[PDB]
Amino acid sequence: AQPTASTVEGLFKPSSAFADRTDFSLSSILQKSLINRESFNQYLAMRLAPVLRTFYEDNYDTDIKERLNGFTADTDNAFVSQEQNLRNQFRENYLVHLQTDIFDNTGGNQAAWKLRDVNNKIIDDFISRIFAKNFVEYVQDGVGPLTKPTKSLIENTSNFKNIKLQPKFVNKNAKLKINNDAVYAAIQDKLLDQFITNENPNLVSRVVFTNETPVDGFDNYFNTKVIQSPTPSYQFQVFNKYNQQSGGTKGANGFNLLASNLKSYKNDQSKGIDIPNKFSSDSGGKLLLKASDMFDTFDPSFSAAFIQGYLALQKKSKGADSKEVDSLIKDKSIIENFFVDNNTTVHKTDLVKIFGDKDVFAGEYKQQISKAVVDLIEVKKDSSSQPDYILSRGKDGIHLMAVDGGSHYLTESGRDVAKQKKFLLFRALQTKYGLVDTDTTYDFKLFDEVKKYFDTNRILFLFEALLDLSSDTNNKDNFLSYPQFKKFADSIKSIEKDLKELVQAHYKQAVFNETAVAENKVTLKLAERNQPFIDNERNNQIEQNGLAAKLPYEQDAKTGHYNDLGNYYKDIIDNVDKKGNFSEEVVSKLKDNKKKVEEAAKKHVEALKVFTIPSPLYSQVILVQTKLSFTPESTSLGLNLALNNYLTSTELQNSIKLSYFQEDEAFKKIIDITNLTFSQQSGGTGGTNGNNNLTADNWKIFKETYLLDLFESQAQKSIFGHVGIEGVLDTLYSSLNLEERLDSDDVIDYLSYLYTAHWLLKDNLKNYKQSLQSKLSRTSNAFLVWSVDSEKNKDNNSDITQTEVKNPNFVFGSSVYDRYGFRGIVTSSTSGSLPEAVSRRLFKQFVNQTNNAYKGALFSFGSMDNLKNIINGIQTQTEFDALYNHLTSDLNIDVTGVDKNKTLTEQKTSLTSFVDSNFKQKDVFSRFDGYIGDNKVEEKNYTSYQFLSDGGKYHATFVKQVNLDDVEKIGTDSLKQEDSSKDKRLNLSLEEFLAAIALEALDPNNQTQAINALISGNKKGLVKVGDFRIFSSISAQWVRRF
Repeated sequence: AQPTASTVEGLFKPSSAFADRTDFSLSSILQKSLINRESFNQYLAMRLAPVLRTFYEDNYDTDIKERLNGFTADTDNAFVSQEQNLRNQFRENYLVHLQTDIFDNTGGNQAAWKLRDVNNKIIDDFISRIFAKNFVEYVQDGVGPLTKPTKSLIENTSNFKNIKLQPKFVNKNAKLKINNDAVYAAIQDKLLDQFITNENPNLVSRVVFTNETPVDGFDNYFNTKVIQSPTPSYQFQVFNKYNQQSGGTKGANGFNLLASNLKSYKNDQSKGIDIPNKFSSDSGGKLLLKASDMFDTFDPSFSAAFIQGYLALQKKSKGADSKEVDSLIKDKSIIENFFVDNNTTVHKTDLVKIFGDKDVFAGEYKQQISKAVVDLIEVKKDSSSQPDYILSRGKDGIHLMAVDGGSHYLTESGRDVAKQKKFLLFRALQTKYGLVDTDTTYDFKLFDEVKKYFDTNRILFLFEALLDLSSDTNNKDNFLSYPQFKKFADSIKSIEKDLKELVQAHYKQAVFNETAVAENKVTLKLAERNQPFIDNERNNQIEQNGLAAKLPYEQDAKTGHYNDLGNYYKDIIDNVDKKGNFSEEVVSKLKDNKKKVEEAAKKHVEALKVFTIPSPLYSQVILVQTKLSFTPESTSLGLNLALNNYLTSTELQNSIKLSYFQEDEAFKKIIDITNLTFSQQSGGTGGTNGNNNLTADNWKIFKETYLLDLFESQAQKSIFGHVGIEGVLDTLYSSLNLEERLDSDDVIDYLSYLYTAHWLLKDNLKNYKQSLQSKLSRTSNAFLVWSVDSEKNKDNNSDITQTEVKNPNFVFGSSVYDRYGFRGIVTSSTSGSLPEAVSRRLFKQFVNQTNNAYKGALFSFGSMDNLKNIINGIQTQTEFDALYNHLTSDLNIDVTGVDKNKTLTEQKTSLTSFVDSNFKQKDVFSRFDGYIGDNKVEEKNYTSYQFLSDGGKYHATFVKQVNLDDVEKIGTDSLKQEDSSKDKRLNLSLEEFLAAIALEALDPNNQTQAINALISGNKKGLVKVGDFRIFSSISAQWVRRF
């Protein structure tokens, strides 16, 4: 089957270089690919599974020996099937697509496919068999591990040292068929420790008393006249009071059976805390609150309360009240514990002051709630002791939680990961032999949890575990010293000097990435939980809150981060740092490790001596190769796979777009693209001369406008802190880690906006003039509007349009507890951002029926003869219809003698005659620069301005008039700092003009035009690409084939 010539001519032609820039060379593209997490893991698979091939090779078991032969046979059969189906599908040109859509993604060779699928099969099998057995044991000396250790033997802190995750019949000095378990128990105890290290997986024994529908009746608690038809939930939380007659063990009865003897559920020998299942409404028991999905799989009020207990052990918990076990309110309902004293810290929801002079509660709630209200309190055995039990109410009722072993492996110095691993191994041993108490059930499988967390990094984590295994030369009891695994442990030894410098950094940064991702969920989900209690206050439904209480956790005004809740993850990044506020520490140690990955990847690619192999027949990729590696073929294919992932990735596309910015010398004079810092600092480097004459602060306002446009699109706007907005904006900017991520969408969009802002600023605003001309019109007034919403209407003459509206629409939380308004040049056709009230007052009700009220109405024409030159310019009937309606229904100018029945000539003739005979010079053509509301006044006379009124709300609006008589007048002298040149920029100041230009730059049409200018205005032309994976990845608007 000779392939047809059409596809052969039409297929991509591989070249010597991937692209034609100084950052797209082999030594740079391979380094960047090895820094890409997904690409790096695709490489590590091919550099890690050759290590695990040796274990299958020297293994005693006949089955494991035959696994390699079976994998090769299955690979041959799969190749036969692939060839058969490709032939039956493509016929004439099947070989071309066999090399194109299969081999290129695989390594570019027939044997490349077999070295991919076999090398993945063996690593998958080795991954499965690590966790195929349970090895948590209490090891006795001279008889081996006891088949069933006794309860009193293992439930001791001093006896934790004997729970070491060791196999049963493994002898170092013997060739045992099942000696391979000595491998897994060594790797598992490594992987498990990673699980103990990164996830910080504390166990919590918790009891939840679900929300109770009150048989007493909600009217007793929450009156219907204010709260109609309550439903059992957090906001209306009620439990039937404790009665001794009914023989119940849940609700207040369960809380009485529980809190009376609360001190007796901590097994002080084991330091663990075990609370009975029957005392909880659900199945009850213990849950694993690891760092990753504890704010995902469970309620935020639950996970955050567990964190509060976590730091309560470590004397780091803040904001919560403390009361002893004996002080618990068990006779009354449970909620009475939370009505804490108000007289004079602890963050208490004083609902008496919150609801003001409105009756929201009734009966016992009204009498109690005076007395503040909280959500979480700390209950402890003794006044001198530290809080071991935490009581908090969430979505599904009130939970009493206690971390078990917290006094053991969590102290003021931080988390003790060795003790934590020992304690969780003790719990896993408890579950292994059914040695738990009869009144509790262990829904706790540590091996399943470590397997599920480790399976995310199925390649990096296993490789790092092996490296740390071979990094411990002082421990002679590992499987490395077993003569059965002498060469296998040598294979792990042949990968330290080569890759470990890179893999340690990659692991230490990926774990930090996951830790930052998980700790972002803290401030994300706490805000999500607090969202309805802000919605209620927004909708004037504050009374719906009822029993809603603010959590004790403090937030950062300057950062928008929960510091104490971040300590739970700081106790992770302080552990992965030693391997080999949390916000500041992680932001420092992510860049200090990203530079380490840069260095390690560059050294690894250097030491590999990478050269480009010529591509095979019908190939469309630029493959690479190496020879300075322990297994040259697998390392070459690993680099091939890492490249196949990076070239198709959006990181390389954003790198190409980054290079297009690199080329533009005009833009690079004002920015430092790699540094993402505005250039020229502050001085005379190019200052002052034409061609975008402005400072570097003059670009900070463009950046701030971009940040505000991004902030307005945020799903939640309180995850970034609060007061004003100049701080929240830089916090949002930091949150993007743009300088740490130069090959992201978040940076190409930022730079696209920045060159949109410059492409309106260059050539003496040659494109800003065009945008304004195509936006403005002569028959419609245009304004620069500073419109603020005043919920209250009016020397006590402070301007309210220049006073910052902190927390507008309650966007930075709630106020009661814990020159602005600019819209740019807004016209009638584009008045979406303006409120309908002010937009109608400007572009449809300029001169209301209630003098200077006509000033600026026909300023859209600017001069006397201008509207005369436009009225006779009408050719058709509808053209005059629009003008007449605008002059009457919009510009409210009285018309005399006009007739609809007139012909085309007389139609315009009557209007021209009446315009001339009515305006034979009321400052109608003057420029209106002042306040518009219920009345109209100038800027100077703010003492006589009536705010616009609409639907009970008020608006304060400043408008500066803009016509085409100043759109054309912006030119070379438009960016000068001088005040006398303000007429050269729409009679604006420089800052106002640049803010308007930035708002114009946010236009998608402006950005598209400026980006096409960037690509077309390239000194070297469009970037060429020699690899198809770089051509298909990014659109032809940026890259061209050779």
